[PDB]
Amino acid sequence: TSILDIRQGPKEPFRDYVDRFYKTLRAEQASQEVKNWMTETLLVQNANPDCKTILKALGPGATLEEMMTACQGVGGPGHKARVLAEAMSQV
Amino acid sequence: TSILDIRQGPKEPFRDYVDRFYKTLRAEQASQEVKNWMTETLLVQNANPDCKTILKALGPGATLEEMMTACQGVGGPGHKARVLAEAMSQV
Amino acid sequence: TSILDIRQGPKEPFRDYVDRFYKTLRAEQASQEVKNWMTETLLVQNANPDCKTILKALGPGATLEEMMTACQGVGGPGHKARVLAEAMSQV
Amino acid sequence: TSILDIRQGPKEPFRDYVDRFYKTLRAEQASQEVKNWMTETLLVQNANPDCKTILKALGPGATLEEMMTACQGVGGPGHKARVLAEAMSQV
Amino acid sequence: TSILDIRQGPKEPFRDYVDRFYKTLRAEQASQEVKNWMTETLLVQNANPDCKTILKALGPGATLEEMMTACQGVGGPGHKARVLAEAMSQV
Amino acid sequence: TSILDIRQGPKEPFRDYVDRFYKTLRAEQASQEVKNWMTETLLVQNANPDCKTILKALGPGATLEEMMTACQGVGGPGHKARVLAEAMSQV
Repeated sequence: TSILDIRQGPKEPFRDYVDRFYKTLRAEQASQEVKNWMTETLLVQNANPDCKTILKALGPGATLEEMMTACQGVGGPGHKARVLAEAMSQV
Repeated sequence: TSILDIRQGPKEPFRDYVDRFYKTLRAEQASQEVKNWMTETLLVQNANPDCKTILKALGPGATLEEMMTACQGVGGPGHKARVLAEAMSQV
Repeated sequence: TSILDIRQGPKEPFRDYVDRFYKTLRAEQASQEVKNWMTETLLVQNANPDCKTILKALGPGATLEEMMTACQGVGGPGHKARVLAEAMSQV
Repeated sequence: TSILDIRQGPKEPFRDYVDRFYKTLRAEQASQEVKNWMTETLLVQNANPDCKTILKALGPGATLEEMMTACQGVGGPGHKARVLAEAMSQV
Repeated sequence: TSILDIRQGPKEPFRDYVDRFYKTLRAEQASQEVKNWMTETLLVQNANPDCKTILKALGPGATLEEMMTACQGVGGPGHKARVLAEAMSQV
Repeated sequence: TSILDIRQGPKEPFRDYVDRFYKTLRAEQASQEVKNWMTETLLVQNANPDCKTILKALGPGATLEEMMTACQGVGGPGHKARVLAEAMSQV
């Protein structure tokens, strides 16, 4: 197992994904600074398209609390509904 | 494990979430008053968007019975349907 | 575990819910009469919105056979479809 | 466990349900003739609304092969789609 | 257990179904030729309506590779979508 | 078990499929060059229709990172929505 191989599943909730990411990051043999930079880069890069969209909408400077609270809607009825309606409107 | 990390999954039923929340709260090392305040704040803050919407509509002064009885519709056929129709109407 | 904490899940089939309800009710320390009254009140009170709608439509005087046979449609394709269409008609 | 309590789940496939029905029926203490009559009556009576609709369309005189082969469409994409479209047409 | 009772589930993927079919066929006491004929007849006869539709569209002379590669779309988003749209067009 | 029998499930995420593909590929008795060629041909050939569509759109010269990052949208709300809308537009 490597930190680079941690990718969020398409139907995986964000909290689970970040949990696996941090579990694995606590194991990789690397300096703390490298672990922080890893956090900032990988954590956002390896999310699925929906969560990556929301986080891209948040911009920079957001904490984990803000991100996770922003993403726990994905897959919920309201999210699926809004996304579907927006998709039908686009096409 | 910490009480602050208990967040309701997007597809998780409310009863399960409150079950984990109270199971964990009985373990966190803190005074009884701090545990009650934790209940009031976290329990509502850490729910997913749908349940948070319904509970915000209930307002304050509601008991666990009133909240849970208010939220067990989420994910049910009627709930998903109503949410979908309202979403199509919005866009 | 207490009989008052037995609540039907949003996606839980009715037969399962009544199975848990009676399994738990056979354990609660209470007189037989109190257990019957418990049955009549809780069993209907703690169901989810869809089943509560159907049972409310049945009215009083219905047996468990009539109720369960009335509710095993919930979640089935026909049920979800009919409910969805009615929801679209409402909005 | 009793044969009268075997009911098909709303999302349960037919083959599984008949499997439970025959497994439990093989245990009930009763004469063989009573077990056959049980088969004919309960097996059709305790199915969910969709399968009961299809089997009601088949009528009497059908064997298990004809029924099961008639019902394995339930829940499949084609079934859910057709049912949904017919429901939209009704309303 | 008998080869005649192997039926594809409504939501079962084709690869799994053929896996059970061949696993069981390796157990049934019968000559190799009878097992081949069993393959040709049962394997296609006992599939669910969607897979039976696609395979019927393929016609005869197709190998297992062609069939399985033809059916792995069933249940996928694209399949369910196409089937749903065709269903709405039909009604 | 043989590498030729590794096929992506209809609802299986791509990362899982490639994980099984490489897990099995590390076991098949063959020279390394044959294993690379196996990778290039089978890995893309045995995917389901959606992933095969996206990867076919990518063309040649793409690495595993580009493919996997391209496919983790499959099954996500946005993907299913876009596919559904495009399907309704086609018909």
